Amino acid sequence: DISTLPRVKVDLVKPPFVHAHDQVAKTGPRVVEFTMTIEEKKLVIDREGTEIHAMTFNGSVPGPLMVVHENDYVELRLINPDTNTLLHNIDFHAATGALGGGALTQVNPGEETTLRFKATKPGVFVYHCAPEGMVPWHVTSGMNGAIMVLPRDGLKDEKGQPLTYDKIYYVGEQDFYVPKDEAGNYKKYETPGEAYEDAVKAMRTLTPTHIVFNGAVGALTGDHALTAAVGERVLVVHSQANRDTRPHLIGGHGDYVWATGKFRNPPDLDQETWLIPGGTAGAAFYTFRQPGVYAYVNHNLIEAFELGAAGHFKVTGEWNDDLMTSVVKPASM
Amino acid sequence: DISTLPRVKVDLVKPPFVHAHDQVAKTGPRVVEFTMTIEEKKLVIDREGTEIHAMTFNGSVPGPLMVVHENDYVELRLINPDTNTLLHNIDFHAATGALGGGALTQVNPGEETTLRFKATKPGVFVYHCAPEGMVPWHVTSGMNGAIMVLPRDGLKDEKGQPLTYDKIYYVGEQDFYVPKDEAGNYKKYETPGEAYEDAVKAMRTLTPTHIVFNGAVGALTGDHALTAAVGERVLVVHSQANRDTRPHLIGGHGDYVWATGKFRNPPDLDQETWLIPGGTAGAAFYTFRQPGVYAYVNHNLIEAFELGAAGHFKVTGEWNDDLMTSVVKPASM
Amino acid sequence: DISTLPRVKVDLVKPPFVHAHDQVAKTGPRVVEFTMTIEEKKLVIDREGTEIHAMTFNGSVPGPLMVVHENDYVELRLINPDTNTLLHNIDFHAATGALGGGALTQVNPGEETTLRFKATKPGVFVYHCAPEGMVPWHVTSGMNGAIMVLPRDGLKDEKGQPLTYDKIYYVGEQDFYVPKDEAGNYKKYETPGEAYEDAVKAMRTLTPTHIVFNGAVGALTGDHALTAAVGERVLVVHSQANRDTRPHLIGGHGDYVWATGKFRNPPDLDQETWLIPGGTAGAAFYTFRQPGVYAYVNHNLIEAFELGAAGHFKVTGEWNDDLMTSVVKPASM
Ligand SMILES: O=N[O-]
Ligand SMILES: O=N[O-]
Ligand SMILES: O=N[O-]
Ligand SMILES: [Cu+2]
Ligand SMILES: [Cu+2]
Ligand SMILES: [Cu+2]
Ligand SMILES: [Cu+2]
Ligand SMILES: [Cu+2]
Ligand SMILES: [Cu+2]
Repeated sequence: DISTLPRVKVDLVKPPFVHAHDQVAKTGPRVVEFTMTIEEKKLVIDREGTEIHAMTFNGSVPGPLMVVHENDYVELRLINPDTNTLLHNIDFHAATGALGGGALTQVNPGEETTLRFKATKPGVFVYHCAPEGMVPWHVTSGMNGAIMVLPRDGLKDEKGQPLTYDKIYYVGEQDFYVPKDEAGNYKKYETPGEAYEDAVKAMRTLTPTHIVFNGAVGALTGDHALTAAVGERVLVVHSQANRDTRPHLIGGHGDYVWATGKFRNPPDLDQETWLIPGGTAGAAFYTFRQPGVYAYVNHNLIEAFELGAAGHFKVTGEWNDDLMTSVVKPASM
Repeated sequence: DISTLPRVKVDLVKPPFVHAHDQVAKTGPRVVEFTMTIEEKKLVIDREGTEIHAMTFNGSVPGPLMVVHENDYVELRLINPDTNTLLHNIDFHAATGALGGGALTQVNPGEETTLRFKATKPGVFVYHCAPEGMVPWHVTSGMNGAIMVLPRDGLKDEKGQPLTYDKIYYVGEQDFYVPKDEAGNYKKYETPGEAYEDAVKAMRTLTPTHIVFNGAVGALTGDHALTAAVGERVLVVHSQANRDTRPHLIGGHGDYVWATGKFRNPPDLDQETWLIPGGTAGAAFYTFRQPGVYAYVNHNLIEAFELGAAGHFKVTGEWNDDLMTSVVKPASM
Repeated sequence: DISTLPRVKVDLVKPPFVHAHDQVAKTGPRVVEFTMTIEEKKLVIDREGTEIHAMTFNGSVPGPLMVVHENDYVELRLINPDTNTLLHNIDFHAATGALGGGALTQVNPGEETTLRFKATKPGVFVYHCAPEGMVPWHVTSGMNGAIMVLPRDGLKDEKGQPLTYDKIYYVGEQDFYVPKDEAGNYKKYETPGEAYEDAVKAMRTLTPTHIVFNGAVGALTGDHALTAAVGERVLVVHSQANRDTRPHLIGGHGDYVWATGKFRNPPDLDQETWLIPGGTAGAAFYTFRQPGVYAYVNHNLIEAFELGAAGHFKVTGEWNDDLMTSVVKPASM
């Protein structure tokens, strides 16, 4: 009887950051309440000034990471303000029934709805907008995120022993298909409806123009680099709603990886690179052992370094010469 | 001594349906006999009327699913009637030797052959035509299917306990490369030989024009939707002979998934989406818990909803509000 | 104290062959010393005479396979002779820190460096050149290879029992993006710098022009076919530094496969085809049971048979009619 369970209201945070939560559940099952507001907005995605009409959950690409525990109830209030122009909804891959919620959450501008579902399966899952006849257009305009359903006793390794992360980050990888003129320049539009017909043609090539983390080329670099220290245990959650990716931490590894993201499965160990299929979220656990700059990339290196799928970690601490050292520095023969 | 084993003649059925068989073997090893007739035919693949010269096993794309048990002998009679125009053969990925049978099964129009092989490995496997110098052309004209080799004691879960399906369906996913004129319209040809030179150029782009289940856009929709009831255990076998796919059941999950399709391996649990590599068959097991319409898709959503890789399940039974419910229906703020 | 460990100098061999080594370690941890010389050179990659400016470790594409044991130290001397024109470095996916070594190994023409790192994780790993701002260009010009870190007690199966190979081969799969004129002919250049600007445009299409094993179309065919005998246990190591592949042995299987190549994980059994993600090395173990010619392919069959990703095995021994036999040879109906 859902009437009698405890409730908790959670306020979401902007990716790559994740809202506060407990790894090991301290309470019994709860109704966890979230609110998202849909926001259509112009977004600049590269250094040359390319602009698109992004379609967002809560103003970000990706939308925010939600965190609950197995057998919690997720109650989402979804608001589509009358400043928007399109119909939207939400499909949770974590949910059972009604196209993941999409059939029950159709809201025109000016409408809201509240959905509840039971988180019966632990893992990281994609959520995304999926309106009938316009699914890939909404998804590839940035209208996707992820939800994590932790086991009630937290993460465990391949031998059933506890794994505990010190930091968690969320990297949402987005494939964009920006329309082009005859010469190859990107087009601009005053409204999303205006872009629709060209967008469909651009999607059919199956060749993205940009592939980005956190909504833009270089978004997770410079001062927006991810941070950690030597000895810290980091969980990196990574989603791709539409297209396969192959993450890789340059200078590191995935010590424990759930590539398809479902925690009842034992993790893969010692991965250099792993495949996250389009429509899936994965998680990798790593303990940093060396300081410095790491790159975190889709290891199609054209996708990484030419089209934008590359971020950084800045890691502090002491260098360990036993793991690696320069015996003879670059010099003349 | 093969002379002394029992024999059984099996008559194949049209996909997505599967011929009758036992899950748990009731007899010892047998010689299981199948006959396939090759058929080159015009096929209409989309709603706009696009036409190709399909190359088929038994008149369908995909060719039919064969079902045997580990350590059975498969004896296939393969007939290439003189109404066809090309040389064909068959390569079973389930078989050991002679390029999977391809080197022993070359039949010109007007010829037949009979191959026997031992099913030494349990799993779902691709079979396809593979004539020397023309392999991708035959495969991508629809000349592929699958065979399932069940363990003698049936399917089992990750803990070694029996899994029993109530219904089984076969979804053969096909990538097509239809040649185009300068403006982008699809070309028509009077014969397959006539299409050959353009077909090779269209294949080299690596960009399909259509990706379909069961041979056509919308083939598994409307009245040809797959059916089940709440509480039924369904096995979905899925093959792709040429190209990676990532199936996903919208509103559901793969409770137990053998993504690369080999049953000596434990299944992956609770998958939202899984990768079936090109040249592979996979199987997913799901117990339906909610009624309604489900979509079954390749979760590259451009491939699904723009190029044709999308089917439906119509599921009957009672809605369960504990799993999902609309708390506040879409309405004005 | 590294001062006190034994050292051994290893001389590398040309792929697909692998330098001599022990499977089960006979000594304790050692410092294993390797030398590679960088070599920029013209390479002919197809039968039509297409030419590129390859960038190589030790004169081959791929660069040679290095073999060590878990907790050995790898000491690489890397030489960039003044006959070369570009800056190069090396990133080992096996290594921890400093972008896999890349930040410590930058050598201009005329320079050398020596790096040491500890092989803390068993598996097959990619290594590749990765100079800042030019990473995909170097990688897709052929500047990648692999290293194998064997467990100290060798390979084991899914039940922890020893697996021992009789032969090992290394297949390095390379995606090339050769620039084209308006009509589709491949361009030639006098120097690598000269090709740079066109190369970047050709890479951005994400569509390779050639995909090859061992540096050329048909390189592992004819007299350069891989060899084995019925009853021999073969380990095939396969790397792709940039792009997903799906190997398959036509007429065989992967009896034990580490698709993502990390040996602390149990292998997958009985694979027909398996996915090696771009940026990864994998290994497959197979015991040959039938003689004859086998093809070893990327099972995107367009990539295999049109773009070049296809090699052969020539296997000697006696045919086994129990596994496969032609009951009725192709003949007239
Ligand atoms: O080793 N990273 O490309
Ligand atoms: O959740 N299906 O796209
Ligand atoms: O069965 N090989 O394509
Ligand atoms: Cu939307
Ligand atoms: Cu989805
Ligand atoms: Cu054929
Ligand atoms: Cu095949
Ligand atoms: Cu280089
Ligand atoms: Cu790398």
